[PDB]
This record gives sequence, C-alpha cells and structure tokens, in this order.
Amino acid sequence: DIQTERAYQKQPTIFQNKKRVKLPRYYKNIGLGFKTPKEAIEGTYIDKKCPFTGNVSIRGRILSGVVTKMKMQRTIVIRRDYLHYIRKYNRFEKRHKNMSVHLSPCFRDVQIGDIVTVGECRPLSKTVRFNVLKVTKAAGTKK
Amino acid sequence: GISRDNWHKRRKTGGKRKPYHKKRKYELGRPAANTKIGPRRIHTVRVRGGNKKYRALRLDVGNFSWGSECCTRKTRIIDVVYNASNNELVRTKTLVKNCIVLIDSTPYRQWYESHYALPLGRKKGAKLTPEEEEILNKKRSKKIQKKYDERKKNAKISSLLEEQFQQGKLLACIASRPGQCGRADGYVLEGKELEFYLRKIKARKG
Amino acid sequence: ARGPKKHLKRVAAPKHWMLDKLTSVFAPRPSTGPHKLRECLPLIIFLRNKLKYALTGDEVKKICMQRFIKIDGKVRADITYPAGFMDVISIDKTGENFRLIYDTKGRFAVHRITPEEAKYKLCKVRKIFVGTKGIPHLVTHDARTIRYPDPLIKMNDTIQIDLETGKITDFIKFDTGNLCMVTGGANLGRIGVITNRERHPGSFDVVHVKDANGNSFATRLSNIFVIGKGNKPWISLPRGKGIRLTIAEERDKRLAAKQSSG
RNA sequence: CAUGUUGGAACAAUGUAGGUAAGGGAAGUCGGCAAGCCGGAUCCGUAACUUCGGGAUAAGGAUUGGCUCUAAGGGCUGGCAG
RNA sequence: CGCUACUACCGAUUGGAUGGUUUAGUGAGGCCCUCGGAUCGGCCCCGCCGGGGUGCCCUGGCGGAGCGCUGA
RNA sequence: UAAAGUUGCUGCAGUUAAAAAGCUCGUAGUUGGAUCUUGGGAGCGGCCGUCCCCUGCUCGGCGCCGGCCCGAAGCGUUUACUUUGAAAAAAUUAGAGUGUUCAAAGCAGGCCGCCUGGAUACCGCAGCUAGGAAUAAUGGAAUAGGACCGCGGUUCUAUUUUGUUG
RNA sequence: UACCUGGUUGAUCCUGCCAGUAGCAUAUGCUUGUCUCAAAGAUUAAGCCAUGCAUGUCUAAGUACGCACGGCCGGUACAGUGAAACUGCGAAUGGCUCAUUAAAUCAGUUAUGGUUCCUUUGGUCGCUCGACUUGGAUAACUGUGGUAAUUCUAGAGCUAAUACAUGCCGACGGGCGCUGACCCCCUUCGCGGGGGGGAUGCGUGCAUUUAUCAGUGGUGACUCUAGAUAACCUCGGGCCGAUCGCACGCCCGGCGGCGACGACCCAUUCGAACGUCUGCCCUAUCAACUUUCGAUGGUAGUCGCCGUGCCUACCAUGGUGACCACGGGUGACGGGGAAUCAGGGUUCGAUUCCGGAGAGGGAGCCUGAGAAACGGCUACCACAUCCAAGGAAGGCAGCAGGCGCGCAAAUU
Repeated sequence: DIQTERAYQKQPTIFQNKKRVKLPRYYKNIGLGFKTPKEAIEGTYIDKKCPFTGNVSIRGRILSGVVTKMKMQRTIVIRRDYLHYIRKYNRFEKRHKNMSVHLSPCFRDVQIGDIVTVGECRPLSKTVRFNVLKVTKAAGTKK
Repeated sequence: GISRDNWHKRRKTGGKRKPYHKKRKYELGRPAANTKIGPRRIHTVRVRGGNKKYRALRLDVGNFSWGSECCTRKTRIIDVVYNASNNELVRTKTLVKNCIVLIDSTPYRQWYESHYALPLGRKKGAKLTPEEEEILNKKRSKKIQKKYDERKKNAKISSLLEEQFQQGKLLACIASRPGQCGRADGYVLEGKELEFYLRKIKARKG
Repeated sequence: ARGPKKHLKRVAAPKHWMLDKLTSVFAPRPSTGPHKLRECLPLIIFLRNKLKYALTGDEVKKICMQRFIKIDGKVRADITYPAGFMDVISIDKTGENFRLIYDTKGRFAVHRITPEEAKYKLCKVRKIFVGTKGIPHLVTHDARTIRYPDPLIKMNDTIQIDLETGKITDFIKFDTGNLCMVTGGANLGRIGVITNRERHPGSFDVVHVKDANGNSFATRLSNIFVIGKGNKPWISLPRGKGIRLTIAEERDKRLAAKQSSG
C-alpha cells in the first residue's frame, strides 16, 4: 500500500488525529477547464507535485505531446513532433523536443502513444516544468 | 564561494556545459547552521536585499501545538530521536525542518489539569500528599461540576499518549527552519503520525 | 549590468515622446511614480515641448521645485514624474488643467480642461485585497489602496472616488455597451464601446470593442478601459472624436484645410 | 635438547656476518658489482606492440590502526511466527 | 636513369613547443564554526571623610578587592 | 558578392565530356491508389450572377396565455494549411507627411494669436486570436466493453418539508 | 537593368574552367583648387605601458561654537553664511574591448500564483489593557609624537546627532476569553433540571510557527486573502516617530494650518535574476553519450532573495541520440543591421543602439538596495617601477601618448 517510505507523506492542510465517539482528502480545481478524476479522491495515495492534490499552479503555456516512456517514477517522457520551415528550400523537416513532464498520479492507467495535455509551471525538478492534465486510452486494448 | 549555479553541471543529454562567466554574488552558499540543542546561541546573517537571517547554532526554546485539542506552550527541547533525512543527523543532535524532537509534557500536563481536571499515569497506588493536583481533581462549585460532566464522556486520552504524558516525553516535530529563522516551532505527533514515527523506532529494536 | 542604469541613450529613447536623434544623446530614466517608462508621457516633455514651456535642463528645473504643478491634490516637484492614465494634472499659474486620456494614435491626448473636470478620477482596480483583520483593500492601474469599496466593484471594473477625500461616489461595473478605451498597442485609445464578452481562462479574455462607426475588432481584457456608459462620457474628450482615421482619409480632410482655409 | 671437538678474562689492529649514516647522489667502477628501493590486500587506473592469447602485479595513484555501532549475506520446527 | 628548382610525405630523435579539460598529492588566502581572552569599560560589600529624612540611610570629592558578579 | 543555370529551392548534371554503387535484400529517412454532402428550396441582378440555410439544450424577451421560440452563457476528433486581429524598441531601410534653398539627414514648421507634423506596410519562422474545411494527415462500432431511450436494481448524499424541541 | 566577351582547333559544335566586366572595403601607389558631413590601433598581441583626471558631493528641510571670516540687541540656548566629520547617500551610471562562450549568448515570446529592490509613488504610523526630551562615550576641531615614506601612521585634553543606545506619560474605559466567590427562579418528595447577571485569578495589536474550526473579498486557477483560536516569540530581537524648517495664536504649561523623514507593512515604478516555447556556423578522418566520486527521477531536508540534484541523505535506474546526441573545430560576443540582389539566394556584422561578457591570469571576500567590483581589497601565478637593500607600491580592453606588433590605424 502506502507509507513504506521514510518521512511521513501527508497533505500539509488536512488533519487525521482527533477523538471520535477513511481519511479526509484535500484537492482543488486547476483552471483552463480540466477535470480531477474519481481515482484521485476515492484513493488514499499522498503526493505534493500534482496540480490538483499538491503544491503547484498551472500558468503561462499549455501544450500537448505523445507518451514514449514510463520507466521513471511520478514523471513521464512525452514527445512533440513539429515541422521546421527552412526559407531557402521552401520545405519542412521533422524535429522533436521530448520535454520532461511530471506524471500527476491521479491518472491510473496511461500507456505509450497516449496524447497528453501539459501546462507550464514553476520547475518541479532540474528539467521537469510540466504536469499531466488529461490522457486518452490506446487504439483498442480490447484484451 | 560555494555557488547555487545551474551552469556548473551537466545538460539533459550528458554533455558538460562550458562556463562563459565567473561566479556571481546572488549565486551564493553559506555553510549549514548544524544547530545543536544547547543554550540560545544565535548569530544573525545578512542576506540579499539588506535583511537579517537568524542562524541557530544552539537552540532549545520554541512552541509546539498539541494537535487534537490545539493547545500550544513554549517548551524546552531535550532530545532529537528520529530524522528520515539522515540517521546520523539524530546522532550529532542537529535541529532541521522535520526533526522528530522530544519536548517536556509539563506545560501541557499543567493545561489539561487547568481545563479538564484529570491526572494521567502515576502508577496505581500513587496519590499526591503535598496536594496541589488532588484539590484540582476534587472540590469545585456545586453546579459547574456539571461543566466537568459535559467534558468527561468526550475527553478520553489517545491510544498511545497514555504512554507518553506518563514519562514526561512528547514526540514533537520541527515545522520552521532554525537555520533561517532561529526558532524550533512545530507540533506534537498524534494518531497515525504517532503510529508511524514510533513504528520507525520499535522496528529498529528487534 | 551589476546595478540599475542611470543613463538612457536618445537613439534608444522611446518614439512616443517624439524626441529627435541629433539634439538629445540621453533620455529620462525617470525619478518614478505610479505608471511605467513606456506607459507615461513624463512631466518634463508634457511641459517643455508639447506646449513648449521650457527649453534647457536649467529652464525645466526652475518650474518643478517651487511646488507649482498641482498633481491630483498634492504638488510634486519632479520634472520626470510619470503621468499615465486616469490621474489628474493641474497648472496653478497660467490657468490651465489636464485629464489624462489616450488619443487613437501612438501618442496620448494633449488636451486642456477646467478645474471642475479635474475634481473626479475613474480609478479602475487591477485586483482587490483583504487586510489584516478582514478589512477590504484595493490594487488599481495607479496601484491605489483607498479602501471601503462598493460590493459590485470587481477586478475588471472602474471606480469613481473624489480627489479631496478619496471616497467612492460612482463606478462602471463590467457591462456590454459601456463607452470603451483600449489601452494597448496601436488600438492604444480606441474611443468606442464594449460590443461582446467571451472567455479565455488562463489565456487572455476576449472583449470585442465597437468604435462608434461600428468598427468590429478584439483586444485582450488586460488593456480595455471603460470611460463611461452607452453614448455619454463622464469626461471631456480630445479631437478625432473616436473614429481612428486610416492612412487613406488623412489625405481627405487634412488637404481640405488647404482648399477653403488657405 | 644442552648450542653442536674446550672454557675463563679482556673488547686493539685487520677480518667474517650483521647494521646505521648529515648534504650530494653512480661523480665510484670494465660494469649500479654489493647494498638499497619496491613489496601484501582492498580500491582506482593501465600504454606502445601483438601470433588478439597476451603485454599486466604495465606504468601511475588512494586507503589500511584501535574501539564502537549499523546494514546486508542462513538453517530449523507446524509472504507467518517461535 | 642524370642535373636543377621549390612542394608536401615517411623517419630514429622514450623529438620539441603549446593551448584547453582532468583524477592524484602537498596547499596560499578569505569566509564560516569552535575555543581563545590580549586588552577596554562595569556592579557590589566595605576603608578615609562628608551634606539632610532619621547609630540604621537615600545622592556623593576619594582609595582597595572576591575579580565576587557583567558586557563590548 | 553579382556575372555562376561553374552548387542548381526556383535552376545544372551522370550512353560516349567529370559521373550509376557489380548486384539485389533492408531499417529509420523520404514519398505513398481511388473513396465519406449532392442539388434544388427561398428574394432581388441586368434564361441565369449574387444571397440566405437545411447540426445540442443553466440564464433572459416584441413575449405569452404543465407550456411555443429566440439572444448572453459552461460545453461540441485533433493536426497542418490559409485569412484576419492582438502584440511586436528606436536607428538603418522603403517611404505617406513636409522645400536640410540641393543631397543624405530632420519630426520640421507654416499663415498676418491660432494651425499641424511626429504615421504606415514589413518584422521568415515560433506564440496568441477568431473564421474557412479544399488539400494531406488521424481517429471512431468486428469473439461489439457500441450511439440513442426511459426502466429494474445498488450506495454516498443537494434540500422543499415532517409545530418549535431531539 | 533578368545582360555577358576573349582563350584548347587546320576550321567546327560542345562539356568545361581560367581570364576579363562591375560593385564593395582594408591597405597601398602616384596626384590632390572649393566646401560639406565624416571612418580611425577592429583584423597581428584580451601584448606591454611614462603625469594627471573622469566618483563623490553643502543646503529654507538629521547635523555645526574652525574664531575661518563677520553682523549686535545679547545671557530664553541656537544670528546668517562656509570647511572636515559623519546619520545618510553616490563611486555598480558611463567609457573601452571582443578573449572566452555553439541552445551558450541572444532574438521574438509568455511567465513569477518562485523571488529581491535605497530611490519614486499609494499608503497605514494612540487599536496592546501592562516622557517637559533620557544614556556615556566618540568624530571633526585640538595639541603633542616618531617613522625615507605611500592617499603611512599612536597618546592626552574637549566634545554634537533621522548615529552609537535606552525608552515613558497619554490614548484607556472598557470590550475580547477562560477558572468563577456569589445571587434572580424553581417543576417533581429531597436528588435528577432549565436560563440571565456578578467580586474576581489570569491572557489579549502590526511581520515569523503549526494546528484546530466553518468559510469573508478575489484571480482562469490557493497552501492567496482571510475570520479566529492554543497562544509562541532571536541580547548577533521589526516598528510603537526621543527628528528638522519657517511661520504661529489664545493665553498665564495646554490647542492647531502647511512642509520634513523612515520603518513593520502592503501596493507600485525603475529594474534585476531565474524560467517557458521556437530559432544558429562547420564536422562522422566524432556513433553512441552521461552514471555507487550527480548522471535522470523520487522523497525529506540543507542552504539561497526565492523555484530547482542548487547541495546532502537513503532509495529507484534513469536521461540523450541516426529528426546527428555527444565529441572536436570556428580569422564564432549574439541580435537590431551591412554589401550584393530579376526572383530566389550568398557573404558580412570587432565598430557608435540594445543584451551579455571581461578588466594581465585565475580564485576568495568586505561594503552597499545593488558588484564576486579590479579608476575596491586579499592572496597565488606571470610582468614590472622604488629601495636608505630593512621593507613599500601597481593595472590604459576609460582620454591622449609611447613601446612591440604589422600591410594596417591621430593631438600627452
């Protein structure tokens, strides 16, 4: 389950140590018009870099990419295909900036090839400046 | 000096950056406070913008909020017991943010007697014969003893604070930065937090 | 670049002051105030070349430090005071006054008024604060915390406070058809009305601005002021009468003042 | 077992076998001969050349004491407890 | 093959000279912490004397300590 | 730098002048078949040009006798492409504007107090904003986990209410 | 203005190059009547440098007895100027040069809800229930003292303060919270029980700490802003005005009109810094790169103005690349621009505007709001002027002027 880690993972707002006689979970809305899922609020996991149930505010640019790797933890590698116009040779070329993105852990089942939504914020880490805001399931996966 | 520059180290790919300028002042490091538990020894440090920053070097005063009923009294700090950051910061008794430090129960033992009138612990057979607490545990007005009847059924102690208030040792925590502000303020561990930071000590026992 | 600049080159001086390149070699890096370097016409050039009161740095300085220039109820003695939008300037010797409006072109409204018009200012808030014991507070275009506002005044809205005291009288709540003044770019003073409101949460909220001749375009909500209600201004206007004449019609009437005028 | 077929008293030369040497450092000499240095292990790092096997303990560096803890590495009996 | 004229090439020389990055060793100088304590001022009980409430005292020209205590 | 179409995007060349791998296989890369909204309905122009249309309903009016529609609004595969708009230092440059008396400059001055200048386009790409949906992508139902209707059920639980009290 | 001509042949048609042709911008050659704007030690050496100055500065507004001058009405002090001193504020602006630096710098572009900011401006400056104005030294002044001095330097005797420091009246009389003597009413038999006063013991502003409890204004969006409660407070603690100029009444120690400053503080402006997105020359005779000595993440901190492997700790094993990563190179500061130009392009930008970088080479730091500053300092490494041979002093890539360099660039 959870809290097989060193320091007490908690939300720095809610309480859970009062006299009675299922812990109360704090979330928020994000702006732009995005939906926090059932899985965020039904579950009991504890994370701080989420734009919904954590300390980060989404502002500036909001971009999209396609998921390539999920071998890191709480952060994914997405990829941004675009065409670059060279003025001399009136044609294009494939380039990509596979930007480092934090994996907002409210998204339970994300696969590679899923079109993600990413929002600019303050830097979470050295290269990470983005969070996951929505995910679409693979083309089938019937079994 | 010791810098907080982003350019002295490697890129995403691996290739090393080449420095285009020498170190700036704003990219700044000063050594860790390494603040002991002693008498109140605090050096002030000037910081960027012409402001102070209080370096605790020895510090054992600060207030801790008993989270259940929310009472807070400035208490002496006695022992650093746990630190998830480094197991060796416990040894060289250094106060940092999220140090699980011991404080005295006597300012809160005072308050719970001065509000609820219930003596805790004191192994069965032990009365108080000099008698300051027994007339704080008996002999009120006739009808405001019913105020202590409306404060009896829902003032029952926590599962494992019966075995903390008895020994005069509260597992407190530090939620300020004594290397930045020169205080050691925080709260008293309770419930599942108390069943976490005591799980981290008794698992080491056997 | 280890401290603040104290010179500013005249080739690098902003064009909206309409200084040359040859006479001046530097520009006022001003002794500042409630509006920006770009977003002000400073009290030196608003004096020394746009009614041409003063000539040299000797001549300009010998007007300010006497306490003459009656700026919104407290005379201040700085030649480089940034005078932006919806403040009040007054002259106390010549018998002259100003309200700070945008003309439809790059430059501001260089326009004279009476002291009666220089008695109310229309202080649009940029955000609303609440103080240290649940007391409301304000953050305006001129950054003013003159508190106890109207409960129907929100961020996007313009308030009317009295100059003598600093207490609210009227306001303009955000409504479609309020007399508009776009405070941005080349539309920097389109004297029209708000004709539409549609949302850009996170991006920049779209408000379509209709100039009186039915000119349909849009600017972000950031830089759209509202000068009054419907057709009637609460303030006296500059010339042009809010039409934004195109490059074509600058040959039409301006040459027509050479036929019948001489 | 009784110091190797003898003992006692002296502690000169010159020997035989050990050592130690300020500053220099092979100027000694046929010749670095004799002596010296290096030496173990852990941990780095390892060239020319090559029959790709090697060269290789190449070369060249770092640590090593005591005491005191900590973590990791297993049986057994009827994801556990003893 | 043979004269002539430059031009690069290979080549013993454990060739030479240079910039830049770097492990290893000894390590200037600051800064920080830990003591330090040279000095420099205090506070007290009393000694020599005072002026008034009353041999007990509140303010004092002037010497000496337990450095008792305290600070830059 | 132009001439140089002797670096070739526009715009070269490879039978013999310099040049096609000896030959196929092959991965990225590059380029990839046709195919999915059609014509008439409704007024005018001087038989036919143009216009107007054939997407979904919590707030509000020319209103109105549980209710008929229309405007503000949260919300309608995505991408490229294209148009507009936002913003985008001057200087230089092109030049509206104006006689440095010429020229390059310059926001000068002009009429016997007043009037007027100090704009504008461009600013590859990239970002933003609102249309268009041709062109090329790229999807949606296949042991249907199917779009669309109101049901049988199973929980958290808005508030309109059980005279005030529980 | 969208262009061609000569040259291999005995003559030919061609591929093809060399050569003309025209600008352009460095030198150089010879020649130089008028006047106008006007480049200039960029290229080689960011090589070396002989005096000086450009950063300090004096007013009706901390502050003033220099006898330094000089006015008269003096004993209610301080007339009115002007010098060091310093509370404080400037030397971080400029000017110069292009060495490093290849997603750097930089450009457009949005971000700070990640922060800092004297000046400048909004402001708040009896909210707390517990002084008629104070400390005891210091500065300049001043005398005596040496040491070649160099902007080198002790002791004595005086002493001012928006310093160095302590702080009290008033507002003030309560309200705001608990433990509560005590009383007003009683229903049922006494106990069980339902509501208001009231002595009094305590605690109670503004920034920093957690937590409890509902959610009063606000942005697209809070752990914003809050309400309040337990109340918590660095001798190296935030403020709670020990301020000034000139007017000044009613009055015999009280009231008030207009300036002045600085902080706790929030809100600006000038900014700064870290960030987002997209963009750059050559190179495969650079194909893998980076990583229990930080590589790419987590989580707790450490520290920093704040966001971050920025730096530690114990974990996970990532990140990047055939869309050229990484490595090497550049007679690479980038851009705004420049030359040429049918259309496309191509070369150039050290040079006056902007952004960055550096002050021989590196490195460390004081001060200040703001330098990792060199017209500051401290070293080490190189260069180099004094020396009385003990020991001092120094930075022209600021402006002239040397020296060296060169094809190449002015008047101390």
